[PDB]
Amino acid sequence: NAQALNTLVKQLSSNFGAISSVLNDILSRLDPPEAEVQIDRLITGRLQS
Amino acid sequence: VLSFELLHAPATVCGPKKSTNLVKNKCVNFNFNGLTGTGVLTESNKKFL
Amino acid sequence: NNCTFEYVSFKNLREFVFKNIDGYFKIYSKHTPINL
Repeated sequence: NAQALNTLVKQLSSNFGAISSVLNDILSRLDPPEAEVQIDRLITGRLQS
Repeated sequence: VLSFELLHAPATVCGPKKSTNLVKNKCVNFNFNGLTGTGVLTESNKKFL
Repeated sequence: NNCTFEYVSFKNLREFVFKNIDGYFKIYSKHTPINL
């Protein structure tokens, strides 16, 4: 269970082809339109994780 | 007459303008140097270099 | 001299790393007292 959770949590640090691993960076660098493509990559990656 | 120039060398004169004051112990939104987020702010024991 | 940049700031061992990392030049360092 520790190996599973410390993988699930550590996958939050992964980029999945977005501009950053941290969602607040995207929202603070990009206006919602251009951000949505980046956020959709993080959603798909974190969801598959 | 004062002249302003920008080269590839790192600029030694730098510094942003005044910003809003600090709050502690409350749940708050924050922005430190562009680091936007939400949380609780407190002192810390952390031995930062 | 075609100048382009300027800056101003045996028991002792001093250690350094010099790293011209393509994108700009980094310095790291330490000092320690040691045996001879």
